[PDB]
Amino acid sequence: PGVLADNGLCEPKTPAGRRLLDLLERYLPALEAESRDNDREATLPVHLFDRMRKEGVLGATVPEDLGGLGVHSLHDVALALARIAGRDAGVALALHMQFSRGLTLDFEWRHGAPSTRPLAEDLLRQMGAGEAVICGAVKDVRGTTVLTRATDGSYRLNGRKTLVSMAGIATHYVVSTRLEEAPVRLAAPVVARTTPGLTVLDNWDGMGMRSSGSVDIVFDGCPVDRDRVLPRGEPGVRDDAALAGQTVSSIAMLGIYVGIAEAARRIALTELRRRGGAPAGVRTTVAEIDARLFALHTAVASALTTADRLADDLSGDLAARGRAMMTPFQYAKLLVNRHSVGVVDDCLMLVGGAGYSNSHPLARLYRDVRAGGFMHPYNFTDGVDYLSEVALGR
Amino acid sequence: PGVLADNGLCEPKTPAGRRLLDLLERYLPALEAESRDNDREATLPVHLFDRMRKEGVLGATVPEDLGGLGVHSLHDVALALARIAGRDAGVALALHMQFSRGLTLDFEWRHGAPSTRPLAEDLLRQMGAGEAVICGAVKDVRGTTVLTRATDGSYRLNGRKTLVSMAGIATHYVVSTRLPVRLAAPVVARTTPGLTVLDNWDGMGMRSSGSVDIVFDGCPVDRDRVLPRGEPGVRDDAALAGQTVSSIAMLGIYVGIAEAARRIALTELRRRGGAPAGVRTTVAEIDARLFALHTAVASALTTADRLADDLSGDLAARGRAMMTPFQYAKLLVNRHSVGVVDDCLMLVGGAGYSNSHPLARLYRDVRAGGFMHPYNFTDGVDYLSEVALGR
Amino acid sequence: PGVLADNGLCEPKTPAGRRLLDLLERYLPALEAESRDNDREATLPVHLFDRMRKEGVLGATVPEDLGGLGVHSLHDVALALARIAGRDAGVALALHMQFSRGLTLDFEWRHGAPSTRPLAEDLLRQMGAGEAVICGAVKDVRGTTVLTRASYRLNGRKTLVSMAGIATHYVVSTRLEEAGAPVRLAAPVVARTTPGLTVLDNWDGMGMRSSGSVDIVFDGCPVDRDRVLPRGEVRDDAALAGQTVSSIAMLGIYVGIAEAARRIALTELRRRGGAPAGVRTTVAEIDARLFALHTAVASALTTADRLADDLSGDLAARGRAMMTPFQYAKLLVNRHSVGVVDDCLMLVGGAGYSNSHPLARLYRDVRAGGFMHPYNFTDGVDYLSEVALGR
Amino acid sequence: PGVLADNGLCEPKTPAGRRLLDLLERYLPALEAESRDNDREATLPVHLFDRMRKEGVLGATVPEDLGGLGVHSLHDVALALARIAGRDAGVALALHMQFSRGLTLDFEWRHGAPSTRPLAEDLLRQMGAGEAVICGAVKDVRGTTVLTRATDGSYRLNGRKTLVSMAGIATHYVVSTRLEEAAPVRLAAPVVARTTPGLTVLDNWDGMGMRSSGSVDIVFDGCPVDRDRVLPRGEPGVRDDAALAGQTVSSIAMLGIYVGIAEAARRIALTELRRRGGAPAGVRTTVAEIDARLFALHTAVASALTTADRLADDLSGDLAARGRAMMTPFQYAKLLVNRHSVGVVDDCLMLVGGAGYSNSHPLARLYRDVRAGGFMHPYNFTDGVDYLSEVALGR
Repeated sequence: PGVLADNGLCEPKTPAGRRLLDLLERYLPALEAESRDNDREATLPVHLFDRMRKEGVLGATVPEDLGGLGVHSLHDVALALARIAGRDAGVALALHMQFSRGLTLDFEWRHGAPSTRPLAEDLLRQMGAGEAVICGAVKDVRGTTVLTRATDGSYRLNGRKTLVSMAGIATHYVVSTRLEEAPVRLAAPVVARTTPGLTVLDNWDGMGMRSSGSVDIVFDGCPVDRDRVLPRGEPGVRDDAALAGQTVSSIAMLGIYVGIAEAARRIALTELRRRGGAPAGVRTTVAEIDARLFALHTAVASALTTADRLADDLSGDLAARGRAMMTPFQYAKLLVNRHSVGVVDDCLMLVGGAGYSNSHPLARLYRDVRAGGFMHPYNFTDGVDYLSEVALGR
Repeated sequence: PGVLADNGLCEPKTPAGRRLLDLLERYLPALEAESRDNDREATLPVHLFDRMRKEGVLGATVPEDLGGLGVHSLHDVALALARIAGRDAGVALALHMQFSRGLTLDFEWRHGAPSTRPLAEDLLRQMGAGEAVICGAVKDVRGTTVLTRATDGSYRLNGRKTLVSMAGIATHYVVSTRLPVRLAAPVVARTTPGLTVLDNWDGMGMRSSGSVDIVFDGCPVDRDRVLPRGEPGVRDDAALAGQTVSSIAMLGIYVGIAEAARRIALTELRRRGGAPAGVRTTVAEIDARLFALHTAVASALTTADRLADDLSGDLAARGRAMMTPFQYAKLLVNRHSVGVVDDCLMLVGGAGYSNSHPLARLYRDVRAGGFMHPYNFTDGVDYLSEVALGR
Repeated sequence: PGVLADNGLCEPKTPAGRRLLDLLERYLPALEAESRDNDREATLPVHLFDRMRKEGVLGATVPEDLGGLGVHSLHDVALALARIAGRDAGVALALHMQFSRGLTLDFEWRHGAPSTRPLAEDLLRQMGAGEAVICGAVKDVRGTTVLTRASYRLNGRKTLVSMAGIATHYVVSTRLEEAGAPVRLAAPVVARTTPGLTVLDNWDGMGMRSSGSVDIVFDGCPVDRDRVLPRGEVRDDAALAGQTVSSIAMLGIYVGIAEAARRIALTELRRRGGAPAGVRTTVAEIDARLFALHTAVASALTTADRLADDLSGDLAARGRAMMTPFQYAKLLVNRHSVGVVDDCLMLVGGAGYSNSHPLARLYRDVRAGGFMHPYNFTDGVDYLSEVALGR
Repeated sequence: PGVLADNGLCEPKTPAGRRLLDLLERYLPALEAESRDNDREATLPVHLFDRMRKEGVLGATVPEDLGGLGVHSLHDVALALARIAGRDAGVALALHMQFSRGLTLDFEWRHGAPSTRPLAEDLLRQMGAGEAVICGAVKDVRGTTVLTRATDGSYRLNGRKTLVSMAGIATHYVVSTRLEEAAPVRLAAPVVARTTPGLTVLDNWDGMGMRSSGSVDIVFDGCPVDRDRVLPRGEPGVRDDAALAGQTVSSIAMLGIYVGIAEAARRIALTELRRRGGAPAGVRTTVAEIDARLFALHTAVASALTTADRLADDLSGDLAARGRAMMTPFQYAKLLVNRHSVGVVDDCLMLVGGAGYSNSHPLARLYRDVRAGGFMHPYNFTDGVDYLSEVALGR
């Protein structure tokens, strides 16, 4: 079972969560069997996603009322991602897109602007039904994404977004973009896969996370309904309450890297147990590996707890609610990006040359684990700015 | 308030615990005021202990039935120690001796061999009353401690123990010793003839903790006060549960120290205005490690508190299950608390290097943890690799 | 020019060395142009090796008398490898096979058993002429390589033999059990054209992909009665000198990779303008580590070059005296080059994570070091503690 | 002998250097004997300094022509300091004051403004003779040090300097200060005799380590300074990268001290472990790490010292770039030492165990001594980052 800990991401807190892990169990052997291939080929395992969608799994964070599995716990979500990542991190990183979207919409449905509340409800039932599969398209690429107002009211959308995981089998896209008018207001409109002007580019050549299908999407005069635009604030002038949402949609991903470090450790320990007597060099590494794992497990589970605590709690200063969620998140992230990578490095050096063959799982794991560092929010540079800002007053 | 965290030692879990922190609040300004002197002098602040003993504090881990404050939570104990250590770590290190003893006896009282069960009950009431003050004397010094039978029956005790904190103001001593060679921990009163307390405590930090040597020279021990428990060498993993309970709480201290150092460093930097590119990183790093410490520690304590009473199931495995998290946390703390303090120190600058300055004191204080059994780094590694590799 | 240092691998010490770097200069732009493809394909750049062999480069460590370039300096060899590795580390790792073989034979020619002395001389002229291309085949794979007495027939399988793609000969380290009286070890030279010899194109490394580190299976290969060199069987510390000479230069490669990574990251940051508080630290750390690597490595090379010819004095201690600095430097490199590259990568951001991007290639390439014998970390620890603790 | 390395601070490069180590040899056993006391007392070993001064050692960096020992090599100076620091770091930290001053004045004598050149020559002879003992007073303390012009012309000096090592037994002080007037605001380092009226030496040195070094505060209260002893060099705020060369020469040698401390710590830890017999799986690794880091320190440091020694005299070429070219390797080395010497000591301490933690025990002294370097300008971590990133990023 590996490194165990109380409040350290080992068992699910909620029975929804429990149900979800049980469902995953039947998919894991397949995920694992296919992992090498999907990695070599850089190929999203569409077939397995079909089975999962049909067996209710892509509906996991969809409330029970709307036909989903009603997993509301970021802890449990993270934990589920860790299990999957144990077998294939690419795939987890993709399911995350769905799972988090569930939650982010589920908040909108209960607490968003009265007008958008039913659209949220719509998409949620669609996800529960196995019909809708939603990706966020966030990162612009050398050219900012803009939608403007066409002649008859209706808006036309134009831009290019990069690193959209799971976009392979997407049916919708929530596209964060700025809108052009005096005022410059920003928005995240829902856009169907079948929208004319939309092309999915298969240019995903990542060193790891290859099975995740993090492809680019170009929008070229895409028609967007007058009603599907959700204008929320504006660029530059940022509000700390936005940080709550920002937290909810990324935090769960940390389970992935814990998952990878766990997997690497498992492989390395069995390998060593299979050699007999243990040299003075390895005892130390193992002890260090496990100590770092424990540090990861607990640091992460704590941040998740904080986030789960304020997930619904809306009373109190909103700006402070954001900060209060984001800070533990960013601490844990800083820790994971340092330690998961070290654990994997050390598991690799403990196994030896065989681990360096690209076919070998450790090789895959070493390439996969380095992905976290890059993810916003935040990389190290921003991470420092944010966390020093919070600490020093400004 | 510093670095805060859910399940990270910030607030007490139990109302006993909450009551305890409130009591401590009135002592802290004094503790802090005296810290520099008590440190320079290497002098246990006996006067402040008197007040605490009399205000019920030294009976914190004594059940309510027996007149104590009924703090049963290692989490809350640890947290209390962290607050105190914020102001003076030596003192915490000493109070730990009392607090942990409370718990260890409290277990004996409910679960120990039927014979010793009343002796436990006695001492507990005595501590609750502010009458008894108990220290463990564990580490032998170049010569193992042995009690033999005075050819009648009654036993005479002979040996030397080192680094016994709070021994200064002790009334009793639980003395782990070997007597097949069977091993035991008899209670021994301060007033026992043949007992000398040596004031030879010259540690680089934890100076106020009075970790003095005690020599026993043919000390009379009642036929009834000997508690023979197994034998040295052949170890049982269930012993690890007890071993865990009596040390784990100490980890709060180093968290306490790191927090303190952080507080100092941060206010100092705030007071400088614009913040150079060097410091932003160090601050971010400092806090991240703090967050890691808080949560890693609070987790181990949680595990410990969970199995504290839970006696059903394999006892060997219960020990392991408590000790392992403890050792992981301890490995982390010994690395990171020291780092945090180091970094806080470099952040503040030259001034921090004056012995009088609190950082200096803190930097010397923090290095103490690494040495504590169980376990240091070498044993730590052996244990944790053993658990991991099967053998 | 990157991080510069006196006695830190920045300029060549000998004029042979200087001549060598100048030759390389014309190949670098091509090497760099081809690097992505050669990497994606996992394909040894045979065409560029032909040009280099013909332009005298593969004879760099072949003495002047025998028509080679007479580069005798490990420092300079290392430095050369760093330049090349700057552009493609796979390629460097391949050329190393040639350069080191140059030196190892050149030692044999002057100091080896009188009998083998002309064979050495032969191969050396061959390499200088651009005719011979020599790989060592060292690592057995799940089954030890053995030659027996039929003239001898050779049977086994060797793995990770770089440059074996375009090899003409193979020195094959193996143990011998000539159908008679046991048991001695030897490194016979074996021609590429020998019947029973198959080169397997199964090189699927995560990095060092262009180096062609393929497997060679020998199946009853005929070896002359005269081409067998039986050396010992129980290890001797004087072997460590040879062992050192043939690997130490490789450390240049990782220095090369770290430098490359740094260059890329820095230009990328310079191109962004204002520099956030997080990056100033990382840059300072990156460069400090680089300076550490440069100087630690150049030092070990200096020690190796000092004892390269100096044969007077205790031979066992000569080995130790070369190997120990080597192992320190290797311990440092395998830790720091990887760190510098990790940090350069995180400084550049997402784009660095695209397999096509040079950083991604550099990140996968750099990890290779740690596996290389002698020594990995486990053995590395055993050796360096053994030397330190007496036994 | 410990961790050995070619170009790693093990033997002296020059015969003046060799001569200097030999002299030191007779003082080491005494230094070591007194180290615990001098440390507990926080007391500069004045008596031993007297013997050293009289045996010529305090004029080690004074040229032969002027009756000193003519040690011109930063490598060898650093190495000497490493030997001494092996026995008492406080002391080394004080001698450094003398040795570096020798060099910095030796540069002035040959290459400073034609007017100051004989003053330099004066002080050098004085140091060589065992008569003069010169400390730098650099760090202001909550109030900047200023000298103004007394209506007559002659200047009166006013301020407070901190952490001036060896000031205990000082005869002169070079005092870096700003001179504010009329503005512009020009800066200077005038020589000031110990006996100058208005000068008080405060014995308030309570460091956690380096306790024997006598790093006391000096307050100047309207001290009379000759019209001729003021050396006005540029002005604050607007810095020039050629100043970096001087700045390097006067601090770089100190790095030998921390190497010295780490080596000492290692020696103690290893003998202690050898004395225990069989070696557990935990220690093998730590030893291996300790030694690797020592090798790293040795070589990193000796490299920077070589760079420094190379440009010490070489004045042709871009002066601004000469400074940078010296200071950068120095700062790299410093960043490594402040990290690793502390680690090596930490690890040696954990290897020895509880005994090490007794304040009387040498490790305890060493652990408190080693942490001193991080604080030394130039540069601490914060500035170090700033400088090093500046050089790397263009600006």
